[PDB]
Amino acid sequence: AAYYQVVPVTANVYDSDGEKLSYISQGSVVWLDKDRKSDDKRLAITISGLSGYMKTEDLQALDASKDFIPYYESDGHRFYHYVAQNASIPVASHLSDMEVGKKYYSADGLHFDGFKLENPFLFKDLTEATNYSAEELDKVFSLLNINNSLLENKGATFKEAEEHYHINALYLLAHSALESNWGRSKIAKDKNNFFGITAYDTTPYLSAKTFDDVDKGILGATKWIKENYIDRGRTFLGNKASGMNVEYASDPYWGEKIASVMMKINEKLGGKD
Ligand SMILES: [Ca+2]
Repeated sequence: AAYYQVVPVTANVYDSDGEKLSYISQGSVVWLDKDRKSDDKRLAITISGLSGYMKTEDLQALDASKDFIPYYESDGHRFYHYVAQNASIPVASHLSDMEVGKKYYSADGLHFDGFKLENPFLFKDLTEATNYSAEELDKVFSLLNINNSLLENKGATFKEAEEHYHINALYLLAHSALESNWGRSKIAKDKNNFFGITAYDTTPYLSAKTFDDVDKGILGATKWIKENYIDRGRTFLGNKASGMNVEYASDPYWGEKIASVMMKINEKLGGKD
């Protein structure tokens, strides 16, 4: 087979020494890499920029003529990644080299056989501030028809977090938008946790961290991201090879999804970033 799917809740990706490089989610589709040796115990695979090995125990072969395989497609305006059969995200502008309605395949969403994408928000240094003001960030709720968000009118708090912790406020808004459905998830409402931060704070079990109010949620999550990611050399969203996505999420397209939201917000607010 050319394509395999991850069977368990998560599975590790290893290097040739057997060292753990990253982990990926159930249902993720990996490509067999024909330039490296596979055996019955481990397959040489690629996923989200990462070339490594996975245990055959963790994988199921797919048939591309009947099983969903992620792909990219242009509508003539934007280029979309189908991350699931019924879910696409805009990743780039249409290029003249793209045939509209043709499915394209890529292990990193950057290199295609007939064209090359810039995904600049995916690799942007997150310690550089946004050019959007608090009031501009606050406008995006109406421009994207975001209703009943706890993050409505919190632009000033995002900008405070950016001033204090030196973490891009557009990124913070986009990350919170993706992880908590714009501060509308049950975890957002119960625990003021907009960024999917888990800890062992209140229960003997792994649970969403609790923050006291919306502002302390935004500032506390930013502090946590600074201390656990930025300060430890994960300074861009990235993918399974580099950046925050290596550790932050099993979803191999977590970084791409947040970059997509940054792209959409940036377009609606006039392209300052
Ligand atoms: Ca190694």
